[PDB]
Amino acid sequence: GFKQDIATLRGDLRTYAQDIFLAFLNKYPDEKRNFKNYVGKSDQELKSMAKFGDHTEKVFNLMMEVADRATDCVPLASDASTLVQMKQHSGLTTGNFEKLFVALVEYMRASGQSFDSQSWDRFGKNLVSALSSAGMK
Ligand code: HEM
Ligand SMILES: CC1=CC=C(C(C)C)CC1
Repeated sequence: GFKQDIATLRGDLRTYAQDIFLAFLNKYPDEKRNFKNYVGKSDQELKSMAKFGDHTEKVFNLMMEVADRATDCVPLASDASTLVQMKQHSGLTTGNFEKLFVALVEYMRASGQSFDSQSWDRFGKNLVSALSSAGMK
């Protein structure tokens, strides 16, 4: 289930984080507008760039904490506020988070592995709901 999936992803997080974020950026290429250091790069090139691996690993470090602290895939209101209020998320709307979770569920469904992709799809929706109620546009 979801709790075990948090453990699996944490067991190889740097790699999962890169592969999932790359799936997100390739699936929705316009989402690179938020990450202009990443334009005109292959996946292998991005995996060589220090802030791509650093920032992506910190994104998924926090995403796993939020997941871990959820009840029935519903994140804490304090976690949604933190995500809204972050200055690096000034630009952002719930559409950006929706697309990130579409890509994460698709990755999970295409993997050889017994991830609970239904739980992750609900977590994504529930997180977008929470981000809306915390005041993200
Ligand atoms: C649950 C989902 C997400 C979590 C947990 C999260 C978390 C974080 C964290 C921890 C950082 C700081 C990274 C660092 O500087 O070391 C960060 C930065 C940032 N995040 Fe998010 N984030 C999420 C979703 C998104 C989405 C969907 C977007 C845009 C589509 C986004 C855009 C950014 C940007 C632009 C930065 C700063 C520039 C950069 O790090 O490249 N985030 N995020
Ligand atoms: C904060 C942040 C999120 C995502 C990335 C890519 C490299 C995954 C870097 C910046």
